[PDB]
Parts: sequence; structure tokens; C-alpha cells
Amino acid sequence: ETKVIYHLDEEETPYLVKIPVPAERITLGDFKSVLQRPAGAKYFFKSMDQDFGVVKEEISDDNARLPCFNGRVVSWLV
Amino acid sequence: ETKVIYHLDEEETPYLVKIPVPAERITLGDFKSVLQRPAGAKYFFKSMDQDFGVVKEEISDDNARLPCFNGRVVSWLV
Amino acid sequence: ETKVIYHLDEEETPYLVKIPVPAERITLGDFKSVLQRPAGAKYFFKSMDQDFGVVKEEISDDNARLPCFNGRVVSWLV
Amino acid sequence: ETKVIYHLDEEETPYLVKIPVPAERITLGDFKSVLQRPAGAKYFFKSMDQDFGVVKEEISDDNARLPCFNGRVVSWLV
Amino acid sequence: ETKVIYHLDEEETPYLVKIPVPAERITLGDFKSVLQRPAGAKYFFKSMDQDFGVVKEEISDDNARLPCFNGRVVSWLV
Amino acid sequence: ETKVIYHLDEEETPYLVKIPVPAERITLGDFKSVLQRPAGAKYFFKSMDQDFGVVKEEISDDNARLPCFNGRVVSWLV
Amino acid sequence: ETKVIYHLDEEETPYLVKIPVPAERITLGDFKSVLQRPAGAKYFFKSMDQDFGVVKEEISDDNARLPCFNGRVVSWLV
Amino acid sequence: ETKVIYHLDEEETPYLVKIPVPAERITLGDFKSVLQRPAGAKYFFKSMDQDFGVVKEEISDDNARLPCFNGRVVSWLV
Amino acid sequence: ETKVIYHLDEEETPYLVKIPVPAERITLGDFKSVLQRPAGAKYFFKSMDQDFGVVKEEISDDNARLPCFNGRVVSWLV
Amino acid sequence: ETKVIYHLDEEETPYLVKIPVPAERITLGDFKSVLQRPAGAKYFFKSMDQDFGVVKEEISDDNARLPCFNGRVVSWLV
Amino acid sequence: ETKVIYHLDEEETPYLVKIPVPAERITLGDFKSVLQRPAGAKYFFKSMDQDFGVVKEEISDDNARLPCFNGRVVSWLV
Amino acid sequence: ETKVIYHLDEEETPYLVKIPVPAERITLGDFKSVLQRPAGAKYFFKSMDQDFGVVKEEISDDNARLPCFNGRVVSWLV
Repeated sequence: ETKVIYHLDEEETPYLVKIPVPAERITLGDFKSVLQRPAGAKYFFKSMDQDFGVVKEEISDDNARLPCFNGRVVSWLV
Repeated sequence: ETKVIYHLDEEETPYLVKIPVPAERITLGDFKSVLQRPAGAKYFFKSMDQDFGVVKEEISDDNARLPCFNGRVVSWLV
Repeated sequence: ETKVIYHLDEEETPYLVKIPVPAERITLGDFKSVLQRPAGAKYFFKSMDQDFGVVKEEISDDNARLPCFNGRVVSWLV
Repeated sequence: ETKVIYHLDEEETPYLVKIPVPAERITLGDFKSVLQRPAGAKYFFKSMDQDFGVVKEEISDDNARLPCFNGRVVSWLV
Repeated sequence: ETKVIYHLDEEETPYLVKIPVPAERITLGDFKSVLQRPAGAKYFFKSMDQDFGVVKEEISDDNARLPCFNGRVVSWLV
Repeated sequence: ETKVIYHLDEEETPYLVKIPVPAERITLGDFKSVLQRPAGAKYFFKSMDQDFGVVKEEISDDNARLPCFNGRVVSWLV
Repeated sequence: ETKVIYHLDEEETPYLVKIPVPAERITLGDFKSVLQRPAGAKYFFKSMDQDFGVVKEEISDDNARLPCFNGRVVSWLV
Repeated sequence: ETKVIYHLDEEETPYLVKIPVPAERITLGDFKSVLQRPAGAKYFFKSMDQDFGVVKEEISDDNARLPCFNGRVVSWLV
Repeated sequence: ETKVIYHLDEEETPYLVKIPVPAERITLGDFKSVLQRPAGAKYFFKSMDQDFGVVKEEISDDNARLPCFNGRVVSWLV
Repeated sequence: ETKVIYHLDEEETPYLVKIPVPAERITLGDFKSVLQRPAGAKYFFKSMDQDFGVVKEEISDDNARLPCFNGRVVSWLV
Repeated sequence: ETKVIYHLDEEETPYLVKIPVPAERITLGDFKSVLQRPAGAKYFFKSMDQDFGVVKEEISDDNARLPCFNGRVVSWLV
Repeated sequence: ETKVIYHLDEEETPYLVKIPVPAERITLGDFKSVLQRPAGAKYFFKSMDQDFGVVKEEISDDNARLPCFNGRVVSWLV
């Protein structure tokens, strides 16, 4: 069970979704299906870059795994 | 007796439902039955996260316990 | 005499009913009888919550008193 | 002479009947006589409330005066 | 002492300021002196009109009085 | 002094503006100079048509007079 | 000991200050003496109004007490 | 595969986009298409100048290559 | 060994200091002894408030313990 | 092609703009158009003075040529 | 051979020092012996933290190794 | 012939010394044989780093070459 916490563009408080798969094969398409967003949103994900530190990488490929930032998938929308 | 408070997407004022069960076994399906919403709504629930603080976690499993935030179930819809 | 003002779902102008009982024993069933609504409506009532402010609490128990919001029972339907 | 305008439930155009009494002692039962409605209708009357503005108060007592909203009794039925 | 409550444009929770004058002769310039708005703001005030009910009237003259809507000056900004 | 009541697109409560000219020569551009709208708005004014009853007519000429409705300029925006 | 949580203008995460006096006699100037703000700031405080619910009331008198909203002095700056 | 780390004007954390082309033919229009920016933004790019050192050169031509600063396209927006 | 990461006023990248005491009994005065700040600075520390989430609480007593936010003392200066 | 390097007031890293005109007719107005600055800024330019060495001369005339300091237009803003 | 680039307090251009030992066992006291600073300075070294990204960590033990951030020991003084 | 422009600690006017060897094999000890500095001074030389831009690298080996920054050996003392 992964608690994928995400945000949106203007709302100040973050959200959370319980995702039924563990944190070794969780992809973008599993997180995208349980949100029911109307159009194509920008799915940023908080990852650790070896050159710049914390980065919010946009993922648009549904086969790409989610970056488990300290075992807690922090995401963003729009 | 639990006084669950829920909002909606666009309306500015919160709601309230008196729920006859106490605050140790209240689930989503008890709250979902007394609302009589037409379609599948996004049932967010204000919960305290150990990493980010106040989060609004979406609950879809009807067996899940509601996260009573300081003894006051704050909720959100749509 | 209590002037319980109520609204409906889509109509922008509010209604009003003169109710012959005073504001210490007025319940849901006294207000529900003089309206002659065809089916089960959502009887919201504007109340003052000490944690979130103004709330529109749904009352479905006919023994429950109506929340006298500053001596003026503001209500909602559907 | 009072030109009481009244509406009905579904039809969009308003009617207009004449009541021979002036606008200080016109009652509900005087207005109820010239309408020849078959059953008990909901006689709403457009009145000015000091807390919410324009309200449509249902009058069911035949001794109650009609609210002269700017000298023009706007009414509603059903 | 007047509890003149004012809103802003996008902020949903309202403010409150105290004025040292009573409610009988409170002007806009007394309310304009405890705010210090950075630009020329639109000072709407909740008033009761005899033809339309609750209106939010714009007051621009600093010597003009404020409408005590039920003994509570409700205002709006921008 | 004219009380030009104007509504907006989605807001339910109407506004009010005191205008320093009388009702005999009040124009749209005089009413437009006191609102300072951010873009070109649709200024629908409540008028009385002799074939269809009450109408909300668009006025775009800034020197065009405003149709009073029983001595009260009712307007609409957007 | 009181936990007087306060926000700032643009900063989204809130602050916290322990104040050595209890909640029964805590004043603004006691809270003002522990921040040492570089200019005259606007000290809004979350209070409960009996007509509008939660309000952020501005307090400027240094001897005026602070509204203990549910035993927690929430505040705002600028 | 190139990981184009970029920033914006006010946000403190950098972003990242995975770009499916390698680092010998990547242009500005390839990076501009996957961002879906609303208007014409200032596309600065971190480059090594032999006279002044690290510079952030604005690129507006879509045929121009991106400066591979140590094999990592660091960029800026607005 | 504690890694007390701390920020400054305008500098966006954070610092880090090692403290020879463990995290269970670390005080402000031990953290204040490895900095040698030129004046009295504001020592905000990231803590978890049970009513508002993450807060930056100011600690001024040198014998007061530091809030181990997820086993990591995050701090701020001035 | 001229690669004009410019700085700003507080940012430590220099910028760069490619300019499609050569270094014999480049003026201030050609450089000012491609920057899209909001207000009137101080456009300093590095030039070699015969009495004081390197100087940053302010140019405000759009007909004035840019001083090609060793074939490299070094500039400054604000 | 290591290129230990370091900065100072007010000087914006960075320095560089060739150190005769490799990057596997380079310590602070080896780097401290080649500068001969006139007083005890703060040796902030750019390191990669797994919870916040890039950090400027302070090293005070002369036998403590230096964090080779991407094979380049970036440092700071005072 | 080389024009090795160099500075001192507090003097803002740079010096210039001629060295009878060309730029291809100019060493520090050849530059050290022209100045005759009264003590062991720090010989920083303006070089181009491929990760940080312009740097002032300290050279202490007398047989080590000097970095020809754009064909002009800019140096520093103490």
C-alpha cells in the first residue's frame, strides 16, 4: 500500500490516495486511473536528482515507474 | 454521536450530518448512505499525515475507518 | 410565531412559512407537515458550529429541534 | 382597487385579477374566492423580509392581510 | 463600537475591524482609515433596498454613512 | 440621484450604484465610467417592450440613454 | 502556556510561538513583543462571530485580549 | 534520453522533463512542445561562455540547438 | 549524531551542521553553540502541530529540546 | 551576430541574447525590444573611457550605438 | 589531484586549489593547511542530502573527509 | 611577450608586468622572478573552469604553467 500524496495548481492543502499496489512496480497509469481527471494534466512527481537535488519530474509515459521519494510518492497536478 | 462536516465543489458553506454510530467504528458506507448522491463522488476526508500535515485523503473502500480529525470528521465531495 | 425561511435547489428566491409554535419546541415534523412535499427531501438547516462556522445541517429526525439561527430558522430543501 | 398579479406552477405568463377592496384590508380568502381553484393550493405571496429581502410567504389563514409589495400584490400558486 | 465585517475578492473567510465611533454616524472614511488599502478599492456594502431586497451598494464618498444591515455593517472589497 | 441596480453573470445578489446625474439624462458611458470593468462587458438593461413585456436589451452606445423601469434602472453584466 | 500560531502574507506554512502567560489574560502587545516585526503589521486573529461564523478580526490595541478559537490562538500578519 | 532540468520565475524547486531524443540534435521547439505553456515565455538556457563563464542565454529560434552544459540541459523560464 | 539542517533569510539553499549529542536530548543551546551568529536570531524549527499540520515554531530557551520532525531537525534563521 | 551579455541588479549570473544584426549598427532599441522589460530600466553598457578605464555608461537614446567592448557588448540592467 | 573550488563571504567569483592527494581520502585539515586563513572560518561544503537535496554542510573536524559532490569538492568560507 | 596584469589585496588599480617569454610556456616562477615579492604570497590566476565558469586558481609550483584567460594572464596577489 502506497500513500500517493499529490497537490493541484492553486489549492493549498495536499490530497492523498491509497494505491493497492506496493512501491516497486507502481506506475503513472495506476495513479492516473483512480483520479478521474477530465483532461490531460501535468503529472509532476517529486524525485531526487543527483545534480540539482529535489526535482518535480513530469511523467507522461504510463510504463514509467513512480519515483519513491523516501518511500512516499509526492506528486503534483497542473 | 459524530457530526461529520462535508463540503462540495463550488458551494461556499459546509454541511453537517448527524450520524448515530460513535467515532471508533464509523466507515465510509455509513456516511455514503445518508447522503443519497446520484453518481460516484470523490469522498475526501481530512486526515493528519506524519510527513505533510493536514491532507484530504480520498476513501473509496467502504470498510475503511473514517479519519476523525481532532474528533471532527471534516469531509469533501467532488 | 416563527418565520421559518427556506430555499429550494434551483429557485433563487427564498420562501417563508408562518409556524404557530414558538422557537423553543419547534421540530422537524412541524415544519415538514405544512409543506406537503411529495417525496423525501433533504431538510438542511442553517446552524452555527463552534468549529467551522455556519453549517447547513441535515435533519431527518422529527424529534430533533430546529436550530434557531439568531431567532430566524433558515432552511434548505433538496 | 388592487390588481393582484399571480402566477402558477408551470405556465410562464402571469395572470391578473381585480379585487374590489383596497390595499389596506385585502385578505387571503377574498383573493381565494375569485380563483375557483379545485383543491387546496399553496398561496405564496411576495413579501419584503428585513433579513433576506424578497421572500414568497405562504399564507393559509384567511384573516391574514396580503403583503402589499410596493402596492402590487405579486403571488404564486402550487 | 461597530463590528464592520468585510470580505475580499478571492478570500472566502471574512475579516472584522473595530471602529471607535458608534453605528449611528459611522462613515466610509472611518472604515477607510483602519484598512490602508494599497490601491483604490471598491467598497460595496450590504444594504436593504425596497424594490430588490438585499443589495451590495458601492459607496465612494468618504463622508457617506454606512448601511447598518440588521445592526451589522457587512462590506465587500474589490 | 439614480440607484442603478446591476447584476453579474453568476452572482446571485445584485449590486447598487449611486450616480450623480438624474434619471432624465443618464447614459451608458456615464454608468460605464463608475464601474471600471476590466473588459468589454454586455450591458443588458431591463426595459419594457410593447409586444413582449419586459426585456433585457443590450446597450453598446455610450451616449445612449438608459431605460428606466418604473423609476429604477435595472441592469445586467456579461 | 499558549501556542499562538500565526501566518504571514505570502508564506503558506504557518509559524508557532510559545507565550509564557496563560490563555485567560493573553494580550496583543504581549504577542507583539515576542515577534519584533520591522514595521506596523496588521494583526488579524481568527475569531467566532455569531452572525457569520469564523472571522479574522483585526486587533490593534496592545491591551486587547486575543480570541481563543477552540483554545488555539490562530493569527495572521500583514 | 536527455533530462532537461528547468526552473520558473518564482517557484524555488526545479522541474524535469524526460526528452526522447539524444543530446546532439535537441532543439528548442522539441522542449517547447512538451511544456504546453500558454504564452511566449523567455526560454533561458545555461551555457558556458568562454569570456564570462556560466551564462543563461535566451533562445527563441526553434532551429537552435540546446546548450548541453556538462550533458545536462539546465534551463529557466520567465 | 544529528544532521540539523537549517536555512537562512534570503539564501535558498540550506545548510547542515553535525551535533555531537544524540537526537533524543538535543537542545537549542547545543545547536546555538556551533553557529556563532553575530546577533540574536530567530530560531524557527519545523514541528508537527496536531491542529494545523507542519509549523515552524520559534524556540528561544537554550535548554528547550528540538522537534525531531521525522528524525530530521529542520530549522530556519531570522 | 552579436552575443550581448547583460546582468541585472541582484542576480549573480549573467544573461545572453543573440542579436541578428552585426556589431557596426547595433543600437539600444534593437537590444531593448528583445528583452520585453515591464518598465523603463537603466541600460548601462560597458565602455572603455580614455580617462578612467572601464565605465558603465547609461544609454537612453535608441539611435545611440552600443559600445563594442573588445567585440563583446557587456551590459547591465537596473 | 582534486580541484577544491571554494567561495568567500562577499566575493562573487570563486577560487580553486589544486590539492596533491586524490578524492578518496581528502580531509578538511589537508584543505585547511593550504589556505592559511587568518582566523577560524566556517567551512561549508556542498553535499547531497537524501531528504532535501543539495546542502552546504559545515565540517569542523580536520580528519573528516570532504563530500565529492559529482567529483568536484565545492566549498564555502565564513 | 606577455602582459601579465595582476592585482594586489586592497589596491583597486591593476598592475602590468612584461615577461620576456611567450604565452605558450610561461610559468609561475618566471612570473615570480620579475616581482620580487617580500614574502610568500598567494598567486591566484584567473582561469576558466568547465563546471563553474571563471575561477581564480592558486598556483604554487614554480614550474606550473599559467592559465591564459583569453590570451591575457589576469592574476591576483594575497
